Amino acid sequence: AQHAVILDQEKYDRILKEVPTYRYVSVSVLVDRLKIGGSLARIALRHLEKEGIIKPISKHSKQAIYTRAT
Amino acid sequence: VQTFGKKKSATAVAHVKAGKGLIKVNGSPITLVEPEILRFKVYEPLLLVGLDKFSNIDIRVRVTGGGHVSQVYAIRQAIAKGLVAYHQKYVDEQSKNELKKAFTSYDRTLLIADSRRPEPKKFGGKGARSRFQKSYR
Amino acid sequence: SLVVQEQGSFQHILRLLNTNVDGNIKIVYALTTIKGVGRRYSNLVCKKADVDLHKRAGELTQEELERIVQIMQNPTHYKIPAWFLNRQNDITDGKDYHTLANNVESKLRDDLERLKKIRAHRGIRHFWGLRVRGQHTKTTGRRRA
Amino acid sequence: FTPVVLATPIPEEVQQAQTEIKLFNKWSFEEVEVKDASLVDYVQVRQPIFVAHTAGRYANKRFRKAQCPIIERLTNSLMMNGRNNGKKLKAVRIIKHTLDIINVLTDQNPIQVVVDAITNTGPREDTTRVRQAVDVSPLRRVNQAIALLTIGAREAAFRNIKTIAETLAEELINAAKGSSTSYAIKKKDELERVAKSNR
Amino acid sequence: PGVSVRDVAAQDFINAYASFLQRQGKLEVPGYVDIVKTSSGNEMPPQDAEGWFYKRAASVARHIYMRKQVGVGKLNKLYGGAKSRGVRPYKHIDASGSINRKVLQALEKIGIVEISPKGGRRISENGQRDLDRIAAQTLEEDE
Amino acid sequence: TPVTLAKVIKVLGRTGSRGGVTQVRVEFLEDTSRTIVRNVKGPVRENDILVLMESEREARRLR
Amino acid sequence: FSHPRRYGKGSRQCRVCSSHTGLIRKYGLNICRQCFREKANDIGFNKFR
Amino acid sequence: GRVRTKTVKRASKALIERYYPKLTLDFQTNKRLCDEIATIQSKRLRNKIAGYTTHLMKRIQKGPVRG
Amino acid sequence: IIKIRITLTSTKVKQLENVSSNIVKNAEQHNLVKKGPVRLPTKVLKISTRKTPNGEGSKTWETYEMRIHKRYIDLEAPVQIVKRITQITIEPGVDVEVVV
RNA sequence: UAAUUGCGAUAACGAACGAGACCUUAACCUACUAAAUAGUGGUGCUAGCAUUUGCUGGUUAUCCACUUCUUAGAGGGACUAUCGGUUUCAAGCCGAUGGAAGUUUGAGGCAAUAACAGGUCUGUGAUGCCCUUAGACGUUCUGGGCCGCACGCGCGCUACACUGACGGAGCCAGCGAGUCUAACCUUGGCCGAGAGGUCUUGGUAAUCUUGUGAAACUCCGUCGUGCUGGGGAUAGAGCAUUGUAAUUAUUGCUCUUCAACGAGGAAUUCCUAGUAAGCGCAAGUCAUCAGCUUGCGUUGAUUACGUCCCUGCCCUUUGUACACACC
Ligand SMILES: [Mg+2]
Ligand SMILES: [Zn+2]
Repeated sequence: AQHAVILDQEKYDRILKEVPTYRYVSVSVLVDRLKIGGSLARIALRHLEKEGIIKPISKHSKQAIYTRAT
Repeated sequence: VQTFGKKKSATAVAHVKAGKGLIKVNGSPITLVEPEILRFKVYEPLLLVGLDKFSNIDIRVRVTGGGHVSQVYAIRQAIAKGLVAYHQKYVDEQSKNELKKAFTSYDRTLLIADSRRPEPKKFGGKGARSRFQKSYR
Repeated sequence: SLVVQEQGSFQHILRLLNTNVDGNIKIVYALTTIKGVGRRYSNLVCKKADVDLHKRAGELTQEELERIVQIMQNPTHYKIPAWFLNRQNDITDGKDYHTLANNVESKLRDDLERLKKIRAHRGIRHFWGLRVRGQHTKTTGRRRA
Repeated sequence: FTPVVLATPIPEEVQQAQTEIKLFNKWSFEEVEVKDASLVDYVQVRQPIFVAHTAGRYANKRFRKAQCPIIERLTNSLMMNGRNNGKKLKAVRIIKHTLDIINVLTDQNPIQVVVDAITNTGPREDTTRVRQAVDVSPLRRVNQAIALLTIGAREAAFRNIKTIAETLAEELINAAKGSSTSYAIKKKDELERVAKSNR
Repeated sequence: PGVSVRDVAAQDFINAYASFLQRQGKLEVPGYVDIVKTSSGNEMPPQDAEGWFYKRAASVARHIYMRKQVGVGKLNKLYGGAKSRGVRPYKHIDASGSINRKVLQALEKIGIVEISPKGGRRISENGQRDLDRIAAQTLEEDE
Repeated sequence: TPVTLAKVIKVLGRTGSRGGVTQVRVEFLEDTSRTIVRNVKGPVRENDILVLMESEREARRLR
Repeated sequence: FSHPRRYGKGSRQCRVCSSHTGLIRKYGLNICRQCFREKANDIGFNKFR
Repeated sequence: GRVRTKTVKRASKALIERYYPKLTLDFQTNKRLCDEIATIQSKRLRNKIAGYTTHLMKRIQKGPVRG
Repeated sequence: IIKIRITLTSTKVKQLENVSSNIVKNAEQHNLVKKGPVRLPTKVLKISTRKTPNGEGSKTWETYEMRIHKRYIDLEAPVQIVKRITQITIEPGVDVEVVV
């Protein structure tokens, strides 16, 4: 609750212009790059896995491996 | 014809018969062994010599006795030994040796069952060698 | 999962049934902060009230809160089994209750005070501050302060 | 190329494994060369493996540990903490996820990345408690680099959001690149700090 | 083209059979959902109340189709795992008998499973039919 | 950073109070015609190659 | 003169020494743990491992 | 260790003292002859005797041995 | 004629085989038909106990065993070749139960 | 060398006890033997799926043949085999090949002359002496105590969490035990949420529990890093079981407050490969009760292959006014 609890929409352009400067994307990577809290990521990454820039590497659970669009 | 394979206490009995590429493991196919990480440990004695390499044989294995990993190693040894025996008997021993060379040069107990059996535990401590904690004072 | 922008329709730590509730936690385990409801009781009542347990109190509702509270206050009438209640056959009426207030402490101290007024061994032990459920006192729970 | 199939339905993504230049199930193996000359004979690529779970004898003799796949040795080092004793399937899934993360970030042949990490984190001089500045065998270099990498991963992933797979990932990546921001390289440089002061 | 329960092993089979019990509309639920933990040695009920009984039905059906007659004690010992008994070492605890008994009775009423001449429950003819239906549907759906 | 590495050709014996260190007669890889004696902690055999930053420092027995 | 002693350690005794402690109630021995150690070979019980 | 005791070594020497125009330097055709010319009461001890006799007669072709 | 099953059980393997081999030749000398002698697995009756008759010393445990062995042979013969054959196996130490 | 194991040096030579050898068990044997109390195929009995006949299948009195897996008898097999390096001259050691097994092949049982004022008279209808013996220190009955709590110590169980908790899902062992004067192991139905109750059934046993459908573990989801949904100490209420008798809660089950614990100071224990550790199961103690022990298997590492820095022990030397032998 210390940071990025439920909304993170005052800077809602950073759900779009976030891919550059890091090629990786993960549940930990999102909470690491000072943007979002891990209380929503497991379903927030699903939006972009279904339609977006991130391609899954495997069928991982309890983990995340996504790569940028080539 | 029939072979067996063991790792610690599991035994996997394989029947190799003339047929059309049917590889059953528990009634399910070899693709559904479900260690989910040792699923490529059961493809070793096939991928090794030739990736497909075989539409003439049918391997029906049934494994009972150990644990998940022990039974996966048991089936991966049983299919290997079944292939070796079938080639030795029916196809030719030249080719059985030519695939035994690959099996032994990748040996992961495929042809020879591992000898490591559970060493008996001795009184005065959990485990065979580990002893209970002692206090002097 | 969906649009949760909700510029002014978010709720911070909030007010419910004598206890402040952290609206940043899923409703069941957040509500477990009320003294008298735990994990399973909160899960049962919140899946009876047909509220979504996958959300936090900051967005859930403003009336389902008091609805769930009333379900807690009248558990046996809203089709909840009797064995699911923490206080059954209370001491003098046979009914089955569930204390959810700054009242479980008062009911416990009332049980203790009657157990001391009766001059029972359990009451005497609670008076002396020692363990009461047949524990061994020779080695454990020495300082307790 | 060579789309041979048979009665048991398995996609030919695995039937294309060895007909060409051999690789892992996901990563090229022939692009593996150590950045040094001394840690050979103790790092054991080639033979290659399909999964780092070769449950074979490696502790009966003295110098047979060196002929164990380095990826499985790294898994065996994660095979630690007591809580994660056993759980070899857990540790091998962790290594698979870590190798995938290296594939994704600074791809650089992830297996080459981890072996380069080991080589760059192998302590070349230590101190014996007599503190005498003794030298370090290549085998001790290799397994102590593996231990340092794994324990840095462990106490990085402990009590924080990122999981053991990604902590192991960035630890190895930093060790391969040779930066002093990770735990393993800092500890190796600490061990080599007493190299001139105890000769 | 020759599909059985043993062509999809463990999870993609549920991923279609549970949806099949959803579509069937017959709930077969006795109302204990949201009230039971499904095992005496558990600490919580299933997270999602809707779906766990359908997955129990699918699993019981597949479990008695892969083998011969199966009894209530068998399913109890199977589905019941370890228990956090406190400051004591964990220990295998059997599962809740009532839920397995009622899922067996539900499969009875729906005709997926029948009685056996020696005791216990054996998969019925329409049970094998239905299980092969889900198997062959899943195989062509997602290999 | 000066560059030099060597290879143990003759392992002499154990050294150290507890028996952890081993003496090795090393043949240098560059300037091969030179046998220098060194001390090493880990297990070493013949035909093994060591990295030693300092090139000329005869490490002796550790009493 | 005597209350029921049909269960518990008081119900059984060593068939030889009648000691109520250490009793070997296995395979139908009903012998003391020391009296059995003494007369073990004579029953057919021996040491091999 | 793999050191042989006196009841191995002395019996082997006694066999080689009187059976040199006899069993060759091969263990398989050594133990067989031991079976019929020695009252060994255990196959493990027989194997020990025959192996040490094989070693003795293998090194006999490199110079005479003491005793 | 009557069909019977003989069960042979003992601790003494030597005399257990002394009867399991005597019975086969005593049925061959009358040229009967019989299912082969089946050897049920030996029950190892391992029993741990304390060497100490008291509670002093190093904790040292000692196990005992009475390994029990048992076999079974089925055949059919007339009543005289049943009784005169069950009167052959009286080897002291091997117990014989003949069921019909 | 594990060894007074051997080589060898040599007023010794030849030996004996111990060690070893031996026995038990654990590894192997497409070799012999024999098996609906073990298992496998093929004929009918067949329900699905596909239909050119095949996948999974049940067919516990339904057909034949067999012994690869299982079992247990007799045997076989390893003796560091062979080849190299090092061996003073050998004993041996070290590599590689092959081998099922190459560290005494792994683990045990047995364990010389002996010494302890080590423990046990509370195991004995073993027993000297002393004491007690009719208000008994004998035996028996009721009740309480052994468990009691300013505190110190040891053996342990559970944790501090994301390599994790929680839920569904996969469904993977071995060692055993289990009742005829009778209530033991319990399969299968119905009820309850659960412990548990209930109507039965099989098992005196490779036959039934039991395929002990064990646990850890594996898959997918909930949790999001919080003294938190980690941890379950403490206490409250209710239901059963065991027992003549649960109060000082035997135990199990349901709900509830949810303590310390942020990985541990000085110190300190165990251990070298199926071993440490993690995991549970069986048996013993049992009318009931494990956090205990004895065995067992599932998962399976790290480091080492050395040494006398510490401790312990042995041998040798050495001093003695000791010989009841430093009490
Ligand atoms: Mg006491
Ligand atoms: Zn006795």
